[PDB]
Amino acid sequence: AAQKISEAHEHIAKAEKYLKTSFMKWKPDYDSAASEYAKAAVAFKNAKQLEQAKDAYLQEAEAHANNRSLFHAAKAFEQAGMMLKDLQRMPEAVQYIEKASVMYVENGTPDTAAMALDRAGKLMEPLDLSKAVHLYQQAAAVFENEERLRQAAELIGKASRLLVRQQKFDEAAASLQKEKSMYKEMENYPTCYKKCIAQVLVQLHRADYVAAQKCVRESYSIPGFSGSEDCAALEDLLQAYDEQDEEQLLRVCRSPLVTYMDNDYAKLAISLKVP
Repeated sequence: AAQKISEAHEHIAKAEKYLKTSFMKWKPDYDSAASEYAKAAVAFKNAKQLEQAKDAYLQEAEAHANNRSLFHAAKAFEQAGMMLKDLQRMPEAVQYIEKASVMYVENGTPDTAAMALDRAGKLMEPLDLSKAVHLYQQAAAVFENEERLRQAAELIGKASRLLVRQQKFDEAAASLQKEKSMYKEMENYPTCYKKCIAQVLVQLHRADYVAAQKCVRESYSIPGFSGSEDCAALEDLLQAYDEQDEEQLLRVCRSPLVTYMDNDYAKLAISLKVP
């Protein structure tokens, strides 16, 4: 109860004393200040004073960074963010989760940087899709740098899907081309075909039938594409759009190949009409 708020202040006081400096001790005691800020934070949190818990975690982060302790600074920034989420102020957490990720790569633990960015992306989805797409791209860049290519592609996938949901189809197209190259490099051909489905859905949605047909043409040189169901289905779709056959276009857009796509593409297929 009130016991805990009392303790939190005692801890901030001790923190401040540790940072105080003297001719006999001429460098603040950053390590001990950090411990105390951590303890203030935990106390405020238990007392349900979330905003105060968050400010204490920021002090702890500062203290750790000042003590060259990058992993622990990062951990503390993440805790401040999670206080902000818990307060229904997730937008305000972003800056701190980003600061943490910089500290995580600086430290030689880039996986952790990419997961903090992924995690934040997902929590930003209900709030601002653009920023969510941005975090996911940031996560992908990190994964790419430490050469984790499955991981980076997966994240670009998330951004592709959300750009479709946002109806930024130009961007969605660029994102899907990038995905497709990555899976092509990794030689994951079955997944390339699916990207081609999505690429065509997007282009038909822009009513850019030429671009749509170009994706299919380009994909013929991806091994195993010409003889796949995926390609058969896209050829039927294009044919139907070209001949303006509504029955066929609706049928294809509602076949399992297409409706089992990720939700954002399946929907985009649902809404497609003959020109």
